Amino acid sequence: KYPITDFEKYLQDITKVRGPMSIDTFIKEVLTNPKYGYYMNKDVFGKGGDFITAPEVSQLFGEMIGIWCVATWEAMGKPKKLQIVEMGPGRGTLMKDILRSTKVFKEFYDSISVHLVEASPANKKTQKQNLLYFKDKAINFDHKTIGETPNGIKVTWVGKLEEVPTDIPTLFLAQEFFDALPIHVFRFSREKNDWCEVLVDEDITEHGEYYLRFVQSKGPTLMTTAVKHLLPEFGLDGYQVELGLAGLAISQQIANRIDKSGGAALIIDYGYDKIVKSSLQAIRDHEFVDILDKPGTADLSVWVDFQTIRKTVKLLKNKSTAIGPVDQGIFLKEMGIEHRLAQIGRKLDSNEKFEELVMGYKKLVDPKEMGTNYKVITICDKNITPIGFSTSKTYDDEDL
Ligand SMILES: Nc1ncnc2c1ncn2[C@@H]1O[C@H](CSCC[C@H](N)C(=O)O)[C@@H](O)[C@H]1O
Repeated sequence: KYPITDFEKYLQDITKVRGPMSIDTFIKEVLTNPKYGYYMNKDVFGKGGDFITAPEVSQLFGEMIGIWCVATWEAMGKPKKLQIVEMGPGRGTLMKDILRSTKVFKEFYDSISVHLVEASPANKKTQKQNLLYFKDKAINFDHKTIGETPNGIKVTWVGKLEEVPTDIPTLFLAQEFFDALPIHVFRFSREKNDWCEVLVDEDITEHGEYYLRFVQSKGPTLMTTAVKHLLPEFGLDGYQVELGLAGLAISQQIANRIDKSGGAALIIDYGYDKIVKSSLQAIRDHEFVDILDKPGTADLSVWVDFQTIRKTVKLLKNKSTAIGPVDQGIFLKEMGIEHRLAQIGRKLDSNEKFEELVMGYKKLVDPKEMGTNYKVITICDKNITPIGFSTSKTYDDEDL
């Protein structure tokens, strides 16, 4: 029943002055608020720790993504200068594997610089410690936003995608980035015969279980109207959908960058090839808990709607398209992960470590693990056929 947290008073205050906030604003606050945000504040004080993600399972993952970067660079026409952008790099482990594994491709390696987009100073710090070669001391950690890898590759940190240079061919990597973006939640009302938005308000009822509560907008909000052409037209009463508008905006930026200067994006996450009705989850101490249970104290994740991403891109009607999704297992095998598995494994010649390597491979590709839950979609030029998407479906209805 009790008691009220510092963050729940700040969030209850927003609702008093501005009225009930969106799920989007709510998640934006819980994750990215200074000083209460789940990222930046707490669960770090070092290299995170709780980062159990695909790159952290196996160098195999990073190496396959690296082969993809090189193969895609080849299909683009071996541009002399190439940007590699990672959205939400985490510890930097994925990027570290890529830069380690792609060094042998001399021509490729000489054309690349890296741009990491990252909002958390703590994750920024971990990424830099890792990845960077420090030649002299007396580095000012935040003011100097650029550094150099031990192999001389240039890495620049930025807070938003918008700050990355434009008019240079660019690869974009987003791995467990989209599931941490804010979403809006919409619900159909027969009474209004229109969509309403689920909002977060005060809870000052008698038996108010958590201080905050899920309310519903009266009329259709700005956001409902803005996205109405992506919401199902057919609506039973109370029918409810999540939409990651933050991610759609990012998808549009990427699609347009590719349209202007060329490139390709690789978006990897757990999600569905359909609109997602309900997925927003809050985990804490290895248990699922209520989204409104001490907000800030639990990690909020979403399952990614790959379908709306794809449509949203295509709806720009320029040189970019979106191909996918395909299952992570199918993608990784199609990139040659089993060849690398046996190449790396042959070198280990320690049998207990070999089993370690295989188990991480199984986690990545086996359907009962990450193999099917995780999926891959690409944003790219219509003219340049992507690498690793031979199993992608053709969506004849959406292609006009
Ligand atoms: N709105 C936003 N803009 C930029 N970075 C963000 C963001 N929201 C979250 N992030 C960052 O994205 C990452 C999400 S966690 C995923 C980390 C890494 N990809 C891995 O596989 O382990 C974190 O580094 C977090 O700080």
